Amino acid sequence: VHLRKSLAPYWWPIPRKAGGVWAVRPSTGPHSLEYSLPLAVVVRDVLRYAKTLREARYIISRGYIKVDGVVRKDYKFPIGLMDVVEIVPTGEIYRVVPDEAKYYDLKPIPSSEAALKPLRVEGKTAVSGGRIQLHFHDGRNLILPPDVGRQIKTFDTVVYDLENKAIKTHLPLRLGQLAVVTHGGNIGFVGQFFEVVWTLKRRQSVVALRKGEEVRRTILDYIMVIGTEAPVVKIS
Amino acid sequence: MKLGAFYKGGDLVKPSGGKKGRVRKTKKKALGGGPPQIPKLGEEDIRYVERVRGGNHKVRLRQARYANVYIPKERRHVKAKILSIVSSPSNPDYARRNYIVKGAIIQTEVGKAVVTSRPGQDGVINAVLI
Amino acid sequence: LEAVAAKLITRLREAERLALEGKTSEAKAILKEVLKEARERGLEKSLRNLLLRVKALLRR
Amino acid sequence: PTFKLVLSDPLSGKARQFEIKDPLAQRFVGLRIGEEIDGTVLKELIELPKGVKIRITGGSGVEGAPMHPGVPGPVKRYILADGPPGYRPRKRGMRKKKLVRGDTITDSIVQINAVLVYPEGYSGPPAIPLGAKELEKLKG
RNA sequence: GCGCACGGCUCAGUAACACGUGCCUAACCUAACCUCGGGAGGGGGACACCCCCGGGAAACUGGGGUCAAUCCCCCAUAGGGGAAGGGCGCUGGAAGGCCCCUUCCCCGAAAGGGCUGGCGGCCGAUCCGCCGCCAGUCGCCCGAGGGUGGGGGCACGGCCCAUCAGGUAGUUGGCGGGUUAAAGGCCCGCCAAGCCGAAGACGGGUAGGGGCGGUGAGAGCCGCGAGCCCCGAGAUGGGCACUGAGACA
Ligand SMILES: [Mg+2]
Ligand SMILES: [Mg+2]
Ligand SMILES: [Mg+2]
Ligand SMILES: [Mg+2]
Ligand SMILES: [Mg+2]
Ligand SMILES: [Mg+2]
Ligand SMILES: [Mg+2]
Ligand SMILES: [Mg+2]
Ligand SMILES: [Mg+2]
Ligand SMILES: [Mg+2]
Ligand SMILES: [Mg+2]
Repeated sequence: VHLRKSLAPYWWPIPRKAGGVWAVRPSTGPHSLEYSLPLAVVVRDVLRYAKTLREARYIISRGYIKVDGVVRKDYKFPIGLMDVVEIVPTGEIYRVVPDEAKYYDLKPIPSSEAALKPLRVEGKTAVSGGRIQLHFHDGRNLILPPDVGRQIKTFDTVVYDLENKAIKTHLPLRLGQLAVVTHGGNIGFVGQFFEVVWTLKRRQSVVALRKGEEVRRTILDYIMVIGTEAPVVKIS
Repeated sequence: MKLGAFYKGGDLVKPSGGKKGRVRKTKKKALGGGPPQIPKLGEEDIRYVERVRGGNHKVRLRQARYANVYIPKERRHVKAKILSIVSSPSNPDYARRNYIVKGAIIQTEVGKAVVTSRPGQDGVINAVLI
Repeated sequence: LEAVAAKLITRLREAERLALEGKTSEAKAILKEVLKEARERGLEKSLRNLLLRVKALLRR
Repeated sequence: PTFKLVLSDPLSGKARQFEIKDPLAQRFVGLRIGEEIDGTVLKELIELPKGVKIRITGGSGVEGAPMHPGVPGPVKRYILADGPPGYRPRKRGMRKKKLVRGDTITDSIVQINAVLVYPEGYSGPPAIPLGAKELEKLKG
């Protein structure tokens, strides 16, 4: 599979004319192709540690880069929203957080925060033994007993412990919580969920966030609750 | 299978009755079909597992002797023997040539039964007593 | 040479039969003596197939 | 017909080739693959024990077309080969039309491959302890 | 084993769900990768290279011998499918779906394999291995979701001619089936006469569609709508298949 540079996603931090005709294609991993950046692109164009694809692939193949608590030795590994990126020989820890200008940026985060990931619940399924499988925004799954799975609804958020494989906390989608827009145009805006128009399709409901007097609107699919008035994890 | 001899692709005829040109010269393998594989009434059950699209498998009953006949008036399942086919309402040629299809009436040892399964697609004859 | 070579093949097949029976010590003895004979008389590569078969049999 | 018969000893792993001719030519003609002929016929060419029966394993024709055991009759045929006997596919699932010949020996055959049959319970010496070229290279 | 179905070319066919925009699949498949849960037990076989012989002009190819596997197969279990009945429960706008219970029939997994280090034992220089355990690591199988690719459907939009006015008969629809990964006159059996058309059918002509390009103050006109990117089709003409997740390459 190839990725022509013209068909590369528009938000990617690469030049559109100066360069080759190809771009590094993400390797079908734990995100969306159009909402993720390959690890080699992160190493070469986002952190500037490697000057070529060869040097970036060397750095990745040594195992110096860790994504969400797991060493990633594939240079095409997708990196997406809220992922924790950890550099081993340097000790620097970033979170892939929504950004107003670059649309997705690596912001440094504390080491205590590096083991948590805020994952937006994307759906629920019934699996064998009567258990509930929660599907999150990046394709991750969690199988839980039916009673705990009953009270978690779609579009909720869970702060999830990567190291324990557990749900550290659950943040339900209620009016007045703090939410961040993770998608289109109004990206990166943090504000209070204060207004909803419930369309017939729940994913397409109109949501309005407020930051003092700053009112932005999106659809319900494009927001993620990151807690009450103070965000649980450092996003900015 | 996926055979060009049993192509399931579009027609060349418009709804207005006129013809239209061929957008694609060759026949897609994805749009190919296969010949009928419904069982023939025989002396022993012969089953054949076939590879299909995407590497999945389909069990074909190339010859059928026994039927899983369900009596709802007893709430019981019995593995009966097919003496003959009484009728094939979809096409009488099936019963005439002793082929078993869905909706076919079969005279098994428990009585008359309607075939409630697709024997060419499921590989078994699930039947319901009448 | 043909008499020596044929006799060596006989001892090789008897060794493989004993190894198939399970008599690994007897088969090892026959293999060692036939190996010494082949090393002195230059029939190693000629008997290469049967030597490989008997070695695999005694490994098994 | 003149033949270049290969005879294979299944106990020594070796084979020997004899040019077969006038009296044995009609003996080899007419034989299907796998047929049984006693080893005493080759008395003038090879010294066999009186328990060995030579089986017809195969052959190759005047243009090199091998004898296909699955085809009957003494005929030349084109087959859409997908398997080993008469075709060695370089790609998985690749089928080819390959010229072959029938299981019956004809006069157009140039090579006949046959293998010894030692008697049941035999434990003697191999009929061919060494090949001719092997012995010649050993001696030099 | 994996890849070669991407990449490269070109513009015959095509006035079409081809293409563009906006939506679907609750009617579907998907190797590689991600995540969550679970599993990896017993047994067997063959074919290369190779050795001994070849045959044939070449292409190619025969017989015997012999060592292996993450090669091929059987067994067990897990799991899966079909028919029928029931249900708190799940998703979702909506269950023909998921999960649970019940019955029968049917199909039916796996490579603990490689490496590293440690331990122990068997074995022998004719050996430089084999076996049992542990940790690390790359792997293998099942279930669910994602990802990616693909198949299919829908509404609308973009040529000329009436010196082309009636066209259509599997044609239009229904019912029951077969096939398919999956809906569908896709195909088949029966039933009805329906369907399109002057808001231009049908017929002919021209043409790959789009982003876009030239020109003009602009409306607009033109396609130099060749080169660059996206989709389509094709590989001398016409057909049909193997393998495979995927080709009719
Ligand atoms: Mg291509
Ligand atoms: Mg395997
Ligand atoms: Mg199921
Ligand atoms: Mg099994
Ligand atoms: Mg094994
Ligand atoms: Mg159907
Ligand atoms: Mg039609
Ligand atoms: Mg002017
Ligand atoms: Mg060019
Ligand atoms: Mg052609
Ligand atoms: Mg071709």
